[PDB]
This record gives sequence, structure tokens and C-alpha cells, in this order.
Amino acid sequence: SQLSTIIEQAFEDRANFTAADCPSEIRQAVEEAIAGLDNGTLRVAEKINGEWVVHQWLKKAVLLSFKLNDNKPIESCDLRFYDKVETKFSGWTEEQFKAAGVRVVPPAVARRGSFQAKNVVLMPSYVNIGAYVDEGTMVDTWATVGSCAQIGKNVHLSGGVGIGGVLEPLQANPTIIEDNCFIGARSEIVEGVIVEEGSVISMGVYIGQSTRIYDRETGEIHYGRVPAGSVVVPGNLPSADGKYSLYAAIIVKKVDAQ
Amino acid sequence: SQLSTIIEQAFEDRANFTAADCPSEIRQAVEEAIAGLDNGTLRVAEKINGEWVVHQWLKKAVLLSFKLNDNKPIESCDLRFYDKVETKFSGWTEEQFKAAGVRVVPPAVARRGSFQAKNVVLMPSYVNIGAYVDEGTMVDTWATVGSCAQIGKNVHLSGGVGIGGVLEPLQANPTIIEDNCFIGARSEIVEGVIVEEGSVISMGVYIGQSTRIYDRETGEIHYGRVPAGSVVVPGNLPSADGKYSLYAAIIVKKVDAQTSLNDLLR
Amino acid sequence: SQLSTIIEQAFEDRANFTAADCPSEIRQAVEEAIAGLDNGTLRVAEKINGEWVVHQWLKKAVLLSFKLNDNKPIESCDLRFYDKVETKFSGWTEEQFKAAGVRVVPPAVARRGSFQAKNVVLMPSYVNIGAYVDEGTMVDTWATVGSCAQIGKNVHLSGGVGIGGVLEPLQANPTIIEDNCFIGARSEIVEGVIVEEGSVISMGVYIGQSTRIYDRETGEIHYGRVPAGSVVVPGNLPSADGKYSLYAAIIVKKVLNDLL
Repeated sequence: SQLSTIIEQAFEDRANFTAADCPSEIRQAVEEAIAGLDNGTLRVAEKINGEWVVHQWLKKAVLLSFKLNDNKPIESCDLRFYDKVETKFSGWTEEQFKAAGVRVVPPAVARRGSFQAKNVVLMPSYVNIGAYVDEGTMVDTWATVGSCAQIGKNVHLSGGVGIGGVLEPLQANPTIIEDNCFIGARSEIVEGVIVEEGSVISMGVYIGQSTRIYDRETGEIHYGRVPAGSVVVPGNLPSADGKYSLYAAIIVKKVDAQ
Repeated sequence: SQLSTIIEQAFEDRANFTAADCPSEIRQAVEEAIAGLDNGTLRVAEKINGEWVVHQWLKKAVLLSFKLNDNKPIESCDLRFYDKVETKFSGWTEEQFKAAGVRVVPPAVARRGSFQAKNVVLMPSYVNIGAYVDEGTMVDTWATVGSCAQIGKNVHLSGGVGIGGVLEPLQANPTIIEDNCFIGARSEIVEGVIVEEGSVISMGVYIGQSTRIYDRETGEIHYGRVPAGSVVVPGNLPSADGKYSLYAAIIVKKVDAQTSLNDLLR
Repeated sequence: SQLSTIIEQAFEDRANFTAADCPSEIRQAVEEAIAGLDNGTLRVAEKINGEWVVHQWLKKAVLLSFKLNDNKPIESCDLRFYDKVETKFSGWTEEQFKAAGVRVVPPAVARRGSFQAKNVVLMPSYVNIGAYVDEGTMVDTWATVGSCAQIGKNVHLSGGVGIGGVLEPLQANPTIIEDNCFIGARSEIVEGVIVEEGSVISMGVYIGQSTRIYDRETGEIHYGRVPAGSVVVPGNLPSADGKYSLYAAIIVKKVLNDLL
């Protein structure tokens, strides 16, 4: 609340600071908020009484962190980069890596301001700022955890899986993968879609806000949400004339914990 | 003009010099064309009076730069590489970065000989040699702009998007994404297909030269070109017997100046 | 020959030594097998008189190298990592690279314990431990060769192609791409499926073990194996009611742009 209030008020008067002219009270709080997102003590969105709630002042902190830091050079011995977001693990000691319990397989990179819990294995992949990856989740090769995405415990994002980042609109739920979910390879969950815990997404399943998700047992079509324990494979739905088919996600069976 | 003619005659005589016994006259000209591709003053393909034109002599210069350079080790502090194409930003000063207006988000890599304009953001991704990326375009995570590809102004290549490189057929227009285009995630536009300005490609759309492109209003089938302002989602077309359907790209709407991504795809 | 038996008995009694209290007989042998997989003299699977055989003790050696090594920091000048598997080309001299005939395009990475043969081109991509990539094969941008996967001679893995890794169950043939195959972009061949030589997979084809493979001329549905010289495109099969269609891989011909 005391830190939260300084962030929100700084965001209201944000057309008055640059990376050069900004009072150090505001830099300290934004730096304080990024640090909290980075070690998981803060999170962009959490589940309160079964509903995911977005904490906008942390999205505002992330935006302010862009406003107040210019691009600086980032140097590999022969490769160079240029960005305003530090990488998460730069300058980390060996004692720090051991303590976090996260395996960062080269060339994996996470942005500072994202959280990975103990026993997360980052294969070559990318985790963007504001994301939270919970204990025991495997991020496989060339997978992407987008900004502010919330990934549950013991989640498997198979290779080439993209979890779409949602930063703006400030009122928007980020993309959420709940506990014990398997996302098959080359799949893409974007635009704030929620996959409820225990689901099994086959390979090649693309789910956005416009993506129709057909329940082949009920015939009902819902959007933006994969119900818990769904087994979702890619398919198509025919048109009225049967001259073409449009893409759809098909729920083919349902399974509780046991 | 004098350089255009110089490259071509040496390309005809490429069977007479190698990376070692190349006259330093030949090495200086390729670097000038490579340098021009890298800062955007030359481009493998440009649009002239509404028609896209390929400058084959620039494809020939790129090929020659492969012949005249051997592989050299490339050193990150603990990871090693080995290639004959320099990366674009090695040795770049902070002043060079500032002036170019390009964000290179680590571990993004572009090869030297490609161009990115101001306000281009390269998320972790690869831009290959001979490609041109114009003002304000977002190249997202694990995207690929292949060799000689031309990406327009204010384009969004979503994550996992592949723009296939076209070098081999010298006479072919490379793959072109025209201005104000959205390419959704895990999509692939290859083999010189053209996407005309203002189009909106949903996730999971693969378009090559062989790919059927179905206009659901007209019944027309296009190849190699997405007409301007098309909204394309992936779909299927039934076979003659209806025992199966084969992959196809479906045009489901057409628009003028209407740009909502998520409601425009429903 | 004597080395294979040392690995297997260490694997059978692996609940009795750790990375700290490990007898040097067992650690010396696991390192010898990792060394051998890296230069191609050993392979997790090879083709013998037309039959592919898996050498399970090499899968067991790979596991032990995970067991016997802790995570260490891995540093680029400004980027840092933390892992127990070393990089393949780390510390390689310029003469070492020249000798191997592999181009490693930055930022491509292979893990130590994997093999790439002459005239293999690694675009930015990943090769996992235990995989074998044979002479003249092109691995394109953001492609993945999973662990123990065997890729044949003169194969093209297009951009974004994933070849699925198989480590456990030990008796499993890994994922195998046979000689002279073209895998189109955004494709995924996983779970030990074999693609027989001369096949052509279009863009956007996903093949796991559960994936239906429809031969549109015979009407027969095959699983887990692509017959040699097949041309495979992505498609759909209708359900009994025709209210929907589900994913399947369709064979449209058997034998470059004219094929698909």
C-alpha cells in the first residue's frame, strides 16, 4: 500500500519524467517493485476465491521501468545487444543460482522482473518480464513465457510452445496456465486465455480470444477458457455449405484427478 | 551503376577466384554492397511505381560474400560458434545503437548485411542476411526474417513466425510483408509469397507457393499473394469424396481502414 | 566392449553412489561414453542389416552423466546460465572447428555428448545430448534435435522443426529421420516415430505416436512410421456425425514444388 500508492501516483504524473529527469523516490519504488516481481513476492495476477485478479500497479511499475531506463549495451564476448531491460541472471553468483533451484540451460534467458520457482528447468527458451513460473514447471526448447503470464506448479510447456504476453490493456487478465497442465509441442496459448488445472493440450493447438473451442459431447462453443481436465486436440468445424472448414480447438475427453 | 555492373560480371566468373585467391578489387566491391545492405541504402528488393522489383545483382553479391569468406570462430564468453557471416551488431558503439533506433533484446541475433529501421524491436529472434525490416516493426520471440525478406513499416511478426528466405531462384521476388500487417504466432510465409498491406493473418497460417488460399465470399483461389486487407485464418477444404480434407488458408473478411485484432478474427 | 558392461552395472546399482562418493572406475567410464557419443563413434541407435537397434547402455550412460554432475555457472560476457551439461563447442580451437566440417551459426548451441558430421549446417538451433546428425544435413533456424534422435544424411530440418527426444523408456527406439528427408517448417516429429528415407513432410505436420496417418489411396491408417518416399501434408478426418473434423496426417503421393 505505501509502495503501491507511490507507483500509481507516479504513473498518473508520468508525462513529467524521463530517464534523465526523474526524482529518486520514484526510481526507488519502481526498482523496488521489479525486485518483488523478480523474486515472486509480488505477482501481476493471483487467484482470489477462484477468480484471477490483476494488480494493475505492477503493470504500471513495469511500464514505468521502461520509461525511466534508456537502452544500454549488453555485451557477449563477440555478440552485442541493446536493451533497457536487464536479464534476470546477469551478475548472479553461484550461491544465488543454487538457492533459487532453477536450471538455466544455455542459451536460456529471462528478463529481470520475472519469477521462476524451485525446480523450474529452463531449456533454451525465453521468459519475459512480469511472468511467474511456479515450482517444478519445465520450460522446453524454444518455448516462450510471455509478459505477465502466470504458469502453475508442475506444468509442462513442451518444445516450441508459446504463452502469449499480456501487458496492456491494464484491465486485462494475463495468459494463465494452471497446475499440472501439459501443453504439447508447437502449441500457442495467447491473449489472456485461461487453461484450468489438469488439462492436456495436444500438439498444434492454437488458442486465442477468437479461437472457437468446441465440446464434441455437448456441442457448446465457449471462448477464452479451457475448462479443467480437458483434453484438447486441434481440429476443424465445417461451414453451413460444407465447402470449407475453419480452425477450432476440440475437447475430446475429460478426466478428473483420478 | 558502376557497382551494379561490376558485381554481375564477377558472378559469371565466380569459378576463377576463391576466398584466398580473390583480387582485392573483388573483395572491396562486395563489402560496399554488403555495407549498403546493412545500412539500408541498397535493398535486395524495392517497390517501384506500385510494382515490386528484384535487384538480382544484390543476391549475386550476397552469394559472393559466402565464397570469399571462410568460417572463423565466433566467441561468446563460454559458448563458441564458427561461421563465415559476421553478426550485424558486433563492435557496434553505443552511439551507433542510439542512431539506428533498433532494440536488440538478448539473445537476438541479426547477420551483417541486413537492415532494421528506427523503432524496430527485435525480441529474441534471427534476421538473416539481405533482409530489410522497416520503421516501427515488431519482430517477436523466436521469429525468423529469412534472407532477402522485405518486412514493411509497422508490421507485427508474432512469436514463432517464420518469413522464409528466398535466395536460390535469383529471378524470384523474396517474401514480402507489406505495411501495417499482423502475422499471428507460429505462422509461416515462405517462397516469395506476398502479403499485401493491411492484412491480418491469424495464428497457425502456413502459406507457400503451392498453398491454396480460399476466398470464402467469392469462391476464388489465389496462390502466392494475399490481397491487401485480407483476414486469413487456417482452415481445410474437403476432398472430392469427403473422406478427408487438405490444408488451406481461408480469407474470411476484407476491410478498408477498419483497424480490434481479437474481434476482427471472429 | 568392456566399457558397456561397466556402465550397466553402475546403472543397476546406482542407488548406492552419488556424485560425491562415486568410485572413479564408474566416473571414468561414463565420461568415456560421453566422449564417444560426441565424436560419432558411439550412437544411441544404429541401423544393422536393415533393422534399427537401440544401445540401451548409452542411454544409461547419459543418465549417469546427469547423476554424476552438479550444476555449474556458464557465462557469456553479460548473459549467465546454470546447468550440469557442458556445451559441445566450448573451448574448441579454430583447427578443431575446421576439422569437424560443421558450421555453427550464432547463437546455435549443441550439448556435449552429441555428434554432427561433415557439412552439417547448424542455423540458430538446438541439438540435445545423445543425438546424431549425419553428413550434409541442414538444421534450420529454431529447429530442435531432441535427445538421442538420429537424423540421416542430407536431411533438411526447416525452421521451427522439432525432432522429439526419447531417453526413457530405455528399450525405445529414439526419433529417427532417415537419409534424404525434407521436413517442412513448423513441423514436429516426436515420441520415437521414424520417417523412412526419401520422405517429404509439408509445413505444419505434427506426428506423435497417437497421430493418425491416413494413406488416401489405400485408406489404411498407419501409426508411428512414415513409409519411405511418402509425401505428407496436414489434414483432417470427419467424425461420424460430421459436426466436426479432427487432425490427421494425410499421404497424398509416394515417390520439389510439384510433389506437394
